[PDB]
Amino acid sequence: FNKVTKFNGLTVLPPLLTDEMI
Amino acid sequence: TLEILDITPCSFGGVSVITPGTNTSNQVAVLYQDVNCTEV
Ligand SMILES: *[C@@H]1O[C@H](CO)[C@@H](O)[C@H](O)[C@H]1NC(C)=O
Ligand SMILES: *[C@@H]1O[C@H](CO)[C@@H](O)[C@H](O)[C@H]1NC(C)=O
Repeated sequence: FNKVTKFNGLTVLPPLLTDEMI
Repeated sequence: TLEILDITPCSFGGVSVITPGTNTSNQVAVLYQDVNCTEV
């Protein structure tokens, strides 16, 4: 989780399963 | 007065409507996606 890393109608939906679930 | 102002979108987010099937209820929760509960 260190390695890998709101304007025009473009959204970002929350992933249904948060990491502490995964 | 020189000073640093941000900007920001307004809110947006889509309204979603939860429902248990109309088989059961006419009651529906609503989900305003990614806002802070004021602007409702
Ligand atoms: C939904 O209602 C119908 C009758 O309109 C009933 O036959 C059915 O069992 C109900 N569904 C569930 C999952 O209870
Ligand atoms: C929501 O708004 C309240 C008051 O403006 C603030 O205290 C809180 O941090 C905000 N939370 C989010 C997630 O925007």
